[PDB]
Amino acid sequence: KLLYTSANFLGIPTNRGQPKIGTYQGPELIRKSNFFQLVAEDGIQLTDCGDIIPVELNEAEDPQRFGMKWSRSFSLTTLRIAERVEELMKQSNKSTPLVIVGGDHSMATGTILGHAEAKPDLCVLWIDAHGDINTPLNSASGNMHGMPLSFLVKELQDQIPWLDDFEGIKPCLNASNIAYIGLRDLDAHETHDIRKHGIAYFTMLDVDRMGIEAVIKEALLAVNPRLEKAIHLSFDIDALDPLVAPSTGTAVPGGLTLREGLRICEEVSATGKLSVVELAELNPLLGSQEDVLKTQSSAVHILRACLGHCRSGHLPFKVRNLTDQGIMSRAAHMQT
Amino acid sequence: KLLYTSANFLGIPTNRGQPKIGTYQGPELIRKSNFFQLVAEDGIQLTDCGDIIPVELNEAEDPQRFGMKWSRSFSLTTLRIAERVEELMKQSNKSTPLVIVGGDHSMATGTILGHAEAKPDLCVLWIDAHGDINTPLNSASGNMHGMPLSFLVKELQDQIPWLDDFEGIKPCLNASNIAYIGLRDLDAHETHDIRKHGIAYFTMLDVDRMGIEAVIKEALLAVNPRLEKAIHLSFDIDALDPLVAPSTGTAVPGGLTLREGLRICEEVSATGKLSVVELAELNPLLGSQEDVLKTQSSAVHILRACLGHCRSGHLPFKVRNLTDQGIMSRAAHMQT
Amino acid sequence: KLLYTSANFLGIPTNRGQPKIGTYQGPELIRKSNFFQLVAEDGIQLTDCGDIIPVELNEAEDPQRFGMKWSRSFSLTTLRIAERVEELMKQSNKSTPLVIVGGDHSMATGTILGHAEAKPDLCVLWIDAHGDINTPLNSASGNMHGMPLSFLVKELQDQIPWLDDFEGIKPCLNASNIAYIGLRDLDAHETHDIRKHGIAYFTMLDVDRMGIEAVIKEALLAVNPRLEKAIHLSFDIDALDPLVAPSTGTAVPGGLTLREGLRICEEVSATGKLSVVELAELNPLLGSQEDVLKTQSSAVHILRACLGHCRSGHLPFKVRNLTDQGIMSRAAHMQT
Ligand SMILES: NCCC[C@H](N)C(=O)O
Ligand SMILES: NCCC[C@H](N)C(=O)O
Ligand SMILES: NCCC[C@H](N)C(=O)O
Ligand SMILES: [Mn+2]
Ligand SMILES: [Mn+2]
Ligand SMILES: [Mn+2]
Ligand SMILES: [Mn+2]
Ligand SMILES: [Mn+2]
Ligand SMILES: [Mn+2]
Repeated sequence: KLLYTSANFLGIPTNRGQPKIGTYQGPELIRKSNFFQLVAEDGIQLTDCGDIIPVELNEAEDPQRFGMKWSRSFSLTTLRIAERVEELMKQSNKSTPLVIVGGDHSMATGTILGHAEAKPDLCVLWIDAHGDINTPLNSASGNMHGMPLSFLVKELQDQIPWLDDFEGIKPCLNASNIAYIGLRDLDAHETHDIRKHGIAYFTMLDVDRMGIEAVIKEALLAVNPRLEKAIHLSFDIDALDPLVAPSTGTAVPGGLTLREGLRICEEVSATGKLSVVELAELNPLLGSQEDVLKTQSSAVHILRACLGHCRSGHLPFKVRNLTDQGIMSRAAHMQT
Repeated sequence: KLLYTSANFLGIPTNRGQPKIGTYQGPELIRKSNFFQLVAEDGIQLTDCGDIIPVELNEAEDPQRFGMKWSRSFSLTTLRIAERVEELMKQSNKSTPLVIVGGDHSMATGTILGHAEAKPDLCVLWIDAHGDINTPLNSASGNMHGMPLSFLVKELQDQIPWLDDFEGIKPCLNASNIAYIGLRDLDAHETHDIRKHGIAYFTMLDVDRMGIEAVIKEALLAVNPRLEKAIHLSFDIDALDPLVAPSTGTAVPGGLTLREGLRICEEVSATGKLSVVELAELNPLLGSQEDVLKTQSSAVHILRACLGHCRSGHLPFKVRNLTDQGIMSRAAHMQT
Repeated sequence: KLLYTSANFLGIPTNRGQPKIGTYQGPELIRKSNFFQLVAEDGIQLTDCGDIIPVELNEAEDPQRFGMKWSRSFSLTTLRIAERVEELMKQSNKSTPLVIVGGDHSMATGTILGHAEAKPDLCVLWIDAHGDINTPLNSASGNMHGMPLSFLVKELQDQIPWLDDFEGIKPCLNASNIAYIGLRDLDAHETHDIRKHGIAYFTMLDVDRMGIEAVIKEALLAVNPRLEKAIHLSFDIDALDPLVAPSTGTAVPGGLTLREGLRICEEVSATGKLSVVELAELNPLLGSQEDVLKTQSSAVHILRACLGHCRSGHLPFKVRNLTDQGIMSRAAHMQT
């Protein structure tokens, strides 16, 4: 009656992937909400596996390299994340989905690396306003949260500078294993690489012309045609329109409505193949108090959908009956 | 040229159906707006029939019974409402629609009861994020605004505790006479009853997959196949997304857009069978000043649509002409 | 690779077309944004042609005439605008689109007049919540921004009072050359004239039932069947929902989403016939600081789309390569 009867929860408070302080508070924004309560009420046993501690070096230990900011903090954090995620997914080897709350999106290199160690044939559904696939020398910002996929994609490795501390970050994805939904702010070099290597992608223009139902179907067709593969769902909260998720560092107008976001998560959940979902780029230090509440609320609804919550309702585990209590009903009285 | 040339307006400031003070100010939020002016400008004669005075007992006179809060205030108020609504609909027996502004949604038991006395074969279109069909012993809150339909539905009467003061509240609806649109927060026991008794329902998931045009058509097909029946349109303002109706007590993200709400009302109005429309759960004491204005504005647009306002425009009652005023036009001058 | 490789930019700070001070700051709201930077980054050469100075007479020199407010300021401003626009379009005779930022919508009489002098067979796509086609004696407000099209439409000239200072304002449009998208607040006499003279129009009701993709196709079919005609795109920011463009003087709920607005502009741009786009009714003096930022942001996204910005990405002008820098890649290292 439930596709997933248990799940794990993990916080990853990355904040060295981008300059705005506050993504480290993402996991707590969700712990402080009613998310856990709501999940239990649907009958799912959710275990809080705690937080990963990111490695945050000082400036002297972690100077710019190839224009990257905090690259050694990134490589060390990536390996720590991957080890923990691999551990969790293998103890789990009705499957047990891992729910990850960030943290800026640079965490994805580690979560996918570790996940792929447990499930080498996985596919990735990347829900984001951005491509997050800049190679280091094409990045205008040097911000790691804009590069996480590039280190993972085999076809891109002639464009990644070699670094000794990156050796353990082994590319584990083929371009054919990734699909994007929600794109609306690609850098020119990302567009070039995505098209050159045939990465499946559905931008907001595609969502407008095709409708979200067809986009979801086509994205799943592209990377998981017969639902044979485990799914890594990487959901950047900034994929959603700023009107519903204002508290995030790189907001872009004209995004997915909450309902469109829910449909993506509902369909992914219903495949029975949801293996990891991560939710990135929440920043409770951005915007007004009401902004933060709106963002928290959207995130909670999204994560609930991923775990199988149905907007059309759920049936009670036990159906209550008046007579059992020794109470007289209207119908009964009307007989007398 | 108009489907309805006159209408009645009635306030019902119920506030004992739920804990948040302020729904009693709903009717005044609409009187203070330009609603009456706008309706007259479309050529409709709208008569303000005043307010019903709810019965509000003190705690000593109205203790909890079967976990219900303010249940005797409810039964007495229900009967007072029904008497007044029946009176209005029978003096009205181009039909004359009654527009009712609440007030929390507990008023619906009385409005439908009285309406059905005048028109026994009516159907109900219930636009709401919530089912409002909890039976008393399944209600977690004890709030009457979450139970109004259960006392009316014949099939549910073996689940309603008998109470002497409820005797005059006679179930007047079959499950086959009700259709929901907009649902997204059903309690488990509501889901059970709705499915068990075959109540037609279209949740936000249905709206997403089918589109609002198909949902409206299917809802009308389910309960009013050949437009033979009078329609009771019960519209909870919280059916609309919180972004357009923030000032309401149980807001739920991912609701109907204003345009989707307008389409429901436009199609219902155009059947020629709109007999009662009630608008529930406005609370001007919730949210910011701008929040209240947004909510007031949405409500006004909704009610105008119900009465036949057309977004594609209306023709003038008398067409003005330059010559009649003894004024020289450009065209005329250009001849000389 | 680009449909338009250069464009001109012109400010028109009209504020005598309506009573609310602040539309004169519209052009500066756009100059202060990153619009110019973003346009250059797409490879378009955009030349700032400065501002037109409106003629603003004092009350004594410009009394009401036929109920019109500031009508002589309007006629003189109209002729000044037309002269400048004609000049620009003829020096331009890959075409070079002119981008105009207002300023209240009364400027349209002049921009279209001047544009038509350069391109007599043009068509007009009018994106607006309002018809802006009231003739003077039917206008309840006397506000010129509600009348700009009436002076231009040949079929309406028997309803325009003759005024000596209006002689040079020659009607240059047939009713068959105009299509509206986005309408939701037509005055009765506008509805009469639009229907009587067969002006193509798609209201928000049409957008709801047909979808924006079909509306755009039908609007272009109506006035530019084989893409033979130059297009004058007149975009009132109030066509967009108040949730995304709050800072404007006559806001109406239930408007186009930003995405729907983008689709209109993308399709118009892609015809290769975009000759003038004007963006009207920005008022930075209305609403909160965040309101103004939202409005500025929507306007920038809209104007970028008009010039050919693609949400699905653009290719780099030069593709960067690691080796050129004498840098060692991961792929290369892995061979050694
Ligand atoms: N995660 C936001 C990424 C923004 C930009 N593409 C970058 O590379 O920084
Ligand atoms: N009207 C809101 C109802 C919320 C909940 N279903 C309840 O029974 O109270
Ligand atoms: N531009 C807003 C126009 C509003 C009204 N139709 C008028 O004629 O003033
Ligand atoms: Mn992003
Ligand atoms: Mn991202
Ligand atoms: Mn409700
Ligand atoms: Mn309700
Ligand atoms: Mn307008
Ligand atoms: Mn306008």
